[PDB]
Amino acid sequence: PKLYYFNGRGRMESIRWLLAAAGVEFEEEFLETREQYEKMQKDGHLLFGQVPLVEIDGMMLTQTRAILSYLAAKYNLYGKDLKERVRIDMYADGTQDLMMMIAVAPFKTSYDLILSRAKTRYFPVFEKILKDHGEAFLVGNQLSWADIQLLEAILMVEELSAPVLSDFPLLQAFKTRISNIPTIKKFLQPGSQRKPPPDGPYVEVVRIV
Amino acid sequence: PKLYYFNGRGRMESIRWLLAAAGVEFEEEFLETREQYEKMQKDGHLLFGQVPLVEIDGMMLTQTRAILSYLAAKYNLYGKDLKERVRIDMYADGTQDLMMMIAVAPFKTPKEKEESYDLILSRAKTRYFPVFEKILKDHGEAFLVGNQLSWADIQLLEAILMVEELSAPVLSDFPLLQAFKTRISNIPTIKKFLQPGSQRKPPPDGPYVEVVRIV
Repeated sequence: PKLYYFNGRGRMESIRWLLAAAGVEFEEEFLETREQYEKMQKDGHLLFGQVPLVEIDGMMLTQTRAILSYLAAKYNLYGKDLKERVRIDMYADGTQDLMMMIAVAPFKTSYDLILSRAKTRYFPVFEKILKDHGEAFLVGNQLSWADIQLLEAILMVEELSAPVLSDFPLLQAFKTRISNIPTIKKFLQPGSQRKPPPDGPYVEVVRIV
Repeated sequence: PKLYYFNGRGRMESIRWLLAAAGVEFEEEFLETREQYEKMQKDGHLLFGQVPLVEIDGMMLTQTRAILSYLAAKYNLYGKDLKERVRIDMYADGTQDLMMMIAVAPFKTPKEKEESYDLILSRAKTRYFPVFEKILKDHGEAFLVGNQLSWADIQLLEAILMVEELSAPVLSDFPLLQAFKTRISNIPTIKKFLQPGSQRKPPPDGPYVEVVRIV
């Protein structure tokens, strides 16, 4: 893999996460300023003219959720059956939603709502999905790319309001046991590919391209 | 299947299309007003509390893109290999983008409305079509991915008509795509679904906006 995107989280972060959890080493190449983008464009790399771009298996993939489902299947993180995979995809969607609210929030002049939506909407669902089947994992007793989604979502909400999650026991226990999976652990250790929350001129590298 | 959603296009339209093209008969049940939604919610049907809802194979599937990929793979419209599938999925996402610009444009106020439509046109005429034109040119072929009807073809068509309704010319400058329209509109299942007494649903008007602001 060779990921192309900014030196920030955005739309790639969930991909880095999925790679990392797969135990797959990747290289990046940051879009710093304006000219870089216009070059990739006109060298025929960016399909519909927009990043992410992820060079992998000789192909230059380019639309976000497209790439996730290639990865998540290549490296066996989508279930066995369509019924398992649809549960994954469903979960993966909600989280995906939640995060993207956060990811886009810095560009405004919402956070208190994302909190209402996490505390009241998303977490309670995941909490009883874990409760109702007890199990260590979300779908079918195996590490699925949905678990990798939920965790990333948890810490992403946690970064805005750390308490947040106490009320959800099974989830606290989830966070622990999944953070302690070799690949996830290594990806969370201080000197990592993992990227920060959006700050200042992340927002303005991105407005300048 | 039993689709739940409004009596309008929105997020379900692309699902009805995919069902239709599969040669699969479906039943609907329209969300008319406020109370109906709050009932489905608290009877434990809506996972993260939001429609679409599509009852199928004994399961109550509920998040858009999650249902499309169940359908599109059950009824063999995703490729044979991951490399085909990802070409589908990549194409599926662009169209998906284009349409959802249109689908959400009615809920704005007027300057935004025009400024968005005229842009959707720029984006269709200058970004998405020219890409799909040469994908057809370069490989000549009748179909988008691997000489078979894939759910991407079903996506491109729906997108074409959807852009066409705003500005019918639009597409002259894309020969191969015109021909694309003709041949795919003439596939038995697509043909039937386009005949005037159909499940297919109209563009957003006023009312649709209103029912949807009132649930």
